[PDB]
Parts: sequence; C-alpha cells; structure tokens
Amino acid sequence: SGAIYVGNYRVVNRHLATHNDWANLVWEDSSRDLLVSSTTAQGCDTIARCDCQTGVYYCSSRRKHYPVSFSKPSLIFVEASEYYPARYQSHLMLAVGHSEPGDCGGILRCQHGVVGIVSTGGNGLVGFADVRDLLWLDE
Ligand SMILES: CSc1ccccc1N1C[C@@H](C(N)=O)CCC1=O
Ligand SMILES: [Zn+2]
Repeated sequence: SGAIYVGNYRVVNRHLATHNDWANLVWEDSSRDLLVSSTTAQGCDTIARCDCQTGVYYCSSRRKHYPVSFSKPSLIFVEASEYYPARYQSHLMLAVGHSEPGDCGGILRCQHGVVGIVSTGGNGLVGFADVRDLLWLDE
C-alpha cells in the first residue's frame, strides 16, 4: 500500500483504489496502473520534474529503503495477475530489486522529489509507475 499527496490530489495504484477514490475520480489510466482522486486536505509531497535514472524506493516487505538504477518510462509486458490479464503497461520503469504484490504504493524518490510508485514485481525485478510527466498535479 501507499499513496502520493500533492496539492488537492491523491495518487494511488489503480488496482488498489477505494470506493471513495472512485467517487472523487480526477483521472485514471488502466494501461499505467494509476488513479488520481481529489482530497479536501492539502498535500505537500514534491513531484520530481527531471530525467533521473537513480533514486531510492521504500520496500514494505523488507521494511527498508533501497538505492536503485532504473530504466526510462516505457511500454513493458507484464504477466497476468488477478487485477489485469497479461498486457503491456505504459510509462513503467524497471530496476533490479525486491518487490512483492503488497509492496505496490511504495514511493521512488530522487534528489528532485517523487518519481513514481511501485506497480510491478517478481523475478528479482521491481517496476515503478512514473508520475513525472503529470505536470497538472502541481496546478
Ligand atoms: C509488486 S506487484 C506484483 C508482484 C508480483 C506479481 C504481481 C504483481 N502485481 C502487478 C500489478 C500490475 N501493475 O499489473 C497488478 C497487481 C500485482 O500484484
Ligand atoms: Zn531527479
């Protein structure tokens, strides 16, 4: 689990969105595994606006943060699960690291701010949904 809070927005993994997230829907993209809902309270997370390929992510299944190198956002094939059939997921970044289903929502951060959230895993890899292109999150 985990979310990003910036301004009057809440960014969550689309497969983990609640009834309240859907009742206050701003934007959702199944191909990205992202959903953004509106909030009454003001969030103060800083979104990164950069092309970094190094950062640190939080891994709940180890209660630890790990430094990782990660690929640029791209269209990557993701094995079927109970939330989605086998498909290509867009705007995804991969790194060598540990990730279990419950790790979804862990934040990846660089020196500039939040880069994305854990969205895929298995085989010794960890995949992050990028949010750096969603410039509207800051306005
Ligand atoms: C670390 S997430 C993971 C790990 C192992 C096996 C499956 C997953 N996924 C991948 C997710 C997706 N974005 O398609 C769907 C939900 C899920 O549990
Ligand atoms: Zn950066």
